[PDB]
Amino acid sequence: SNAMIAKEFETFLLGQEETFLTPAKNLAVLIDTHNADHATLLLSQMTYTRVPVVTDEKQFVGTIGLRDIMAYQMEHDLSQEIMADTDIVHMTKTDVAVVSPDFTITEVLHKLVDESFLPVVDAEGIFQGIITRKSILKAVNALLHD
Amino acid sequence: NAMIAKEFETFLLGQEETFLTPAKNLAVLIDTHNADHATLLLSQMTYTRVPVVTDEKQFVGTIGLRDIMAYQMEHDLSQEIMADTDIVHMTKTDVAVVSPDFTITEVLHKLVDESFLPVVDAEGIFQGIITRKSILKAVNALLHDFSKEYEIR
Repeated sequence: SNAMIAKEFETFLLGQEETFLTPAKNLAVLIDTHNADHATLLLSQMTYTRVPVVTDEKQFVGTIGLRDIMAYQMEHDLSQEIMADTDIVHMTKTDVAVVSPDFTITEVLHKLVDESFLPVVDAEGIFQGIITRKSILKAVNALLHD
Repeated sequence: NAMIAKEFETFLLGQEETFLTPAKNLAVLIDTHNADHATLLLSQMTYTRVPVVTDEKQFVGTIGLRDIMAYQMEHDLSQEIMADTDIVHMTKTDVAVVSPDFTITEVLHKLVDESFLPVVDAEGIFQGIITRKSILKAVNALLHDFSKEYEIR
């Protein structure tokens, strides 16, 4: 049937529903108005391959990675001097998904198919954290040892 | 009940053709590809990491743009120097892989330390990969049988 195991798998996920959030407090992000050459230097040393993009007013703009930056620099064949004069927002992936702080497990697992982590903003627009694929896979791995 | 872990593993065992993508359906890179064009090549692909093989499909490792970018920074290399630099010099060879005789419990075990799990046979030939994205596709087969939040208490 696969509907009984789907119900048992869902109930177990609600047990770790609160431990899914990676808060913005300890979470490296970027500013949408810093230059692109500088963000290439920062992303070339950070641990994660994609980071959230916020502002001074902390409005969530989107996500960005070296893939998005290098694609902009390669597709348009732009030198390093032009990159130091180009804002990050012109290559920030803004057409991404997002969930409210009162997120449901069905939205999480569904939207986590397309992006590697799920941004958690507020009802106003303030970026507050992310839900990573790694966090969900930790719960899936904890189900096999019980 | 510990019987549930058997039920869930039985389901995932029925998803082999989803989380396991064969090398035949993957874009790989030869270790002798120059690091300059590989940056163009990687920027156009949708995957963050791609496996690296020899001319005889011997699995070398995985590579991403961070590996190329951090290598240029660490070594102060110019653009022309990387038209002659092979990507093997920056390919991540310190990765965990699995044989085709993998268990579900150890695939998830390996996919908690990394997000990219290659499949290499005992000889050394690259056969396929398993990603966190691909496993989430497998468990998303249960998503249609998911109910609303306020329907469980």
